[PDB]
Amino acid sequence: GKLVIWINGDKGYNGLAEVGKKFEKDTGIKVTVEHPDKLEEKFPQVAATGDGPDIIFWAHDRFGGYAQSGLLAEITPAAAFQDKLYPFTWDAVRYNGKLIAYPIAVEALSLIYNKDLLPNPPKTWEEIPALDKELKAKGKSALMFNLQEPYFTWPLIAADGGYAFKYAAGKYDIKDVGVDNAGAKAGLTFLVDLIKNKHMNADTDYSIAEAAFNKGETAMTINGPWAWSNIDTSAVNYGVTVLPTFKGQPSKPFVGVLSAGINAASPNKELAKEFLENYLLTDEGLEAVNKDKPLGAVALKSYEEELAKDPRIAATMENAQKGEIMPNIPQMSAFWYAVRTAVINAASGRQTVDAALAAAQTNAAASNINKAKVASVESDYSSIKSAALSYYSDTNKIPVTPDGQTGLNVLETYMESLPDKADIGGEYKLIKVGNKLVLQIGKDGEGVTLTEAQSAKLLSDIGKDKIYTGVTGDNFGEQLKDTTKIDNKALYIVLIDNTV
Ligand SMILES: OC[C@H]1O[C@H](O[C@H]2[C@H](O)[C@@H](O)[C@@H](O)O[C@@H]2CO)[C@H](O)[C@@H](O)[C@@H]1O
Repeated sequence: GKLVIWINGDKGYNGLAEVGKKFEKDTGIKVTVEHPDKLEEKFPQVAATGDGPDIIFWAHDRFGGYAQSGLLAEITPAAAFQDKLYPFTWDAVRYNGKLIAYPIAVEALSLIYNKDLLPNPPKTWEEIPALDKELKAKGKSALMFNLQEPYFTWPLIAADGGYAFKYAAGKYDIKDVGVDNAGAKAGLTFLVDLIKNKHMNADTDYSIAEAAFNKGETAMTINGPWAWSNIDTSAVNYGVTVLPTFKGQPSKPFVGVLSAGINAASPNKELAKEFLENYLLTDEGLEAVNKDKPLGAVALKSYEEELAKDPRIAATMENAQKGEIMPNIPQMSAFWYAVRTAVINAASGRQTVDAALAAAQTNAAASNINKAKVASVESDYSSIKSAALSYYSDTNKIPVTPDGQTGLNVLETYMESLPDKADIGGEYKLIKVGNKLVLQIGKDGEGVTLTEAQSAKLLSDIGKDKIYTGVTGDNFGEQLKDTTKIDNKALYIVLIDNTV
């Protein structure tokens, strides 16, 4: 018997491992705590039937996907243990009538601010620019937070009626997506403008935002309870308060319930159930984790009764109140992928706010991310093909990317938006292969990635004798099949069969 545990790297994995040590001491079973980057993505991908944990910790939104893919063991705690946790926390880990994980703690973002630099934190996003201009004169800045992750930007962007999927009594409608709207356009636009007006950098991420606030260089940050530990160790006298409003609308953070599920592939399901019920989810167990990095509002009633007295904890639940506990359906991964792409695309200037959000609304509504990427590539393909034929028609010349270069700058004056790279991976390029104009996607080592399912859909939607997986001079290699998978390789789609 053994237990490998996964938890994210911003959580108290050191404390959790202490708890691990106790369980080992009493049972002789080794507990290993790991914190691999992007664990919530690696888990269905390892899967987790290989180099995967017996127990996985994440916010509950990821778990419906897991359950649906059959990766999770059904948990069956007795009524007496269920009694120990707040009813609403079990609802976060209910999926299709079954319990599929143990709830641990309630996570909501708050505004964290420096009382010395900013004794009165702004109520509204709208005052951040002026606040920044003034702090800049002091060698400081107003706000830094992790821009790269939509978790952090969603509260602003969804403030005015935003949502992932509609909960019509009594179910989520997976084609009814609430990313795009007037509040989101205005919200996302505000972040882009902060960037353009040098009140924020497009590249600011978790580590950068955190180091800057804890070193007293930025007056405000946006984070969860797990971040308080490191600020305690710093010289900063910080307050934790309500997220700013925007256009009168309160921020609507998506609220996470940190949860521990059990790997369906684990031979150690029962030791895992013992570890979680009788070591972690006790006053001692959660205390050891919380001591390391604060959990937020824990699901355990007895310990939460004490934590609820913390004003930082009250601020958290105030933010959680104004927001919404995430859905846990499989389609959330597509939702987050959608918003992630949209914000980064907008913040860097790769799309307009409107185009970025129109795309997210589309991406979000797709079955899965892989399907979404293929649909996207079809759209690029369709636009480039049209443009290449329009070009060929107006100039009497076959459009081709210049030797030793990439990009479709050629049809630059023939398209609305110029596609740069495929969402399946790989920079776009126009080449000839004999008497054919061909769209090449990527290079060997910097190309596309495809599952069989993606391949099948592409072949069906684009047609036969179009898609090839290699080229030798002026002839084609193997054509794509519905069974082929591709790992980081170039791809080729004919645009014109006949350039006679
Ligand atoms: O940004 C998308 C991301 O949001 C949430 O992830 C949170 C997590 O819940 C927090 O505990 C903390 O680790 O920050 C993460 C954001 O970096 C969702 O749970 C996750 O599924 C989603 O991809």
